[PDB]
Amino acid sequence: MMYLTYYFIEITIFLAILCTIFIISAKNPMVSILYMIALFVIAAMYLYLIGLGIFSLLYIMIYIGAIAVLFLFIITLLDINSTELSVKSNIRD
Amino acid sequence: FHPYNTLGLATQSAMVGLGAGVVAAAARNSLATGPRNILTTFSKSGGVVTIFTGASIAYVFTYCSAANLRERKDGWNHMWAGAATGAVLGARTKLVPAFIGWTVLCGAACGLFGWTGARFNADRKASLEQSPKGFVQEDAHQTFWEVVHRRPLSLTVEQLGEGRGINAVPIATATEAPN
Ligand SMILES: CCCCCCCCCCCCCCCCCC(=O)OC[C@H](COP(=O)(O)OCCN)OC(=O)CCCCCCCCCCCCCCCCC
Ligand SMILES: CCCCCCCCCCCCO[C@H]1O[C@H](CO)[C@@H](O[C@H]2O[C@@H](CO)[C@H](O)[C@H](O)[C@@H]2O)[C@H](O)[C@H]1O
Ligand SMILES: CCCCCCCCCCCCO[C@H]1O[C@H](CO)[C@@H](O[C@H]2O[C@@H](CO)[C@H](O)[C@H](O)[C@@H]2O)[C@H](O)[C@H]1O
Repeated sequence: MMYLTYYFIEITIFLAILCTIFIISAKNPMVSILYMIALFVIAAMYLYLIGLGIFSLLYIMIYIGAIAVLFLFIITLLDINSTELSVKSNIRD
Repeated sequence: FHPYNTLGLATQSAMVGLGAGVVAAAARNSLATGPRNILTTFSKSGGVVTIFTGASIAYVFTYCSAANLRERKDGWNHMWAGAATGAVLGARTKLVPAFIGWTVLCGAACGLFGWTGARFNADRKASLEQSPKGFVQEDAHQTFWEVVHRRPLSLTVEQLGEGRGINAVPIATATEAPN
């Protein structure tokens, strides 16, 4: 039972890599913003893990509560065309 | 001096130039305009890999060779290395006078770079600020940045050589009647 919660920092690192890849990869930028929100949740988790839950809640109420809201606010109101992630366009990188 | 290991340094040279050419080819592939893929990094690169590798091998090989032939460490070795590197960069243009000009001019440029110390930086213990300066005090040997009111005549005669006016004894005292 003791070490069931040992690798909860490594899991957050893994999930952060995943959410960044999904940000880069998502077709609609609304989905990229949602994955940025998930990355903020993961960071807030990690901050609770290392003993800074005050910063976790500050992040939840500032980043997710205002900045992500404003991102959604602008993409709901502005035409932001997008090229989908492609192999004929991005494989050169 | 201490001899240079030519082939080892030149092998390191070639690997470094190869890595740099790969990095430049990737940068060109990503910065370019037309349709491109992971195929074109070596197909459409303008000889960047060969530029880097040839320049690196030529410079280091020629530098260490001239240092081992001349048995010295000085800026003329950088002159020769620049001559060789310019010859490589000028053989690309398939013309004789451009090749000669590239060789001669980059030889002169890298030789100036070596003449000045072979460094874009400073030595910082040979600079004027950190070195003993001003007038030298009591018969001491004048260093590079020091100043002297009156110099030794043996030193003059050795540095310059006898003849053409400059003699180990003044003329008037040397021709003074022993009276
Ligand atoms: C992979 C294995 C690795 C192995 C380990 C060892 C590897 C060593 C790697 C060394 C670094 C190599 C980097 C190569 C340069 C970057 C690639 C490049 O192309 O730079 C120029 C870049 C694009 O240029 P491009 O799009 O191709 O079009 C050119 C048309 N004019 O456009 C740019 O503006 C980017 C410029 C980057 C420049 C960096 C700073 C260079 C400093 C210049 C030195 C000048 C000093 C000489 C002074 C002499 C004075 C006369
Ligand atoms: C575009 C036209 C170009 C023409 C102009 C040419 C001017 C170039 C400056 C030439 C003078 C440079 O002066 C040069 O002198 C001394 C020798 O006297 C060199 O000698 C010094 O070299 C360095 C590098 O090893 C070390 O400190 C070494 O111990 C030595 O003391 C210096 O590296 C350099 O400073
Ligand atoms: C176009 C003209 C203007 C060119 C611009 C550059 C001007 C300045 C000339 C470069 C000065 C180089 O000077 C540098 O090299 C001389 C040797 O020659 C060194 O002088 C030192 O040489 C060592 C030998 O290595 C001896 O012990 C010597 O007694 C002295 O201490 C100093 O480390 C430094 O003073």
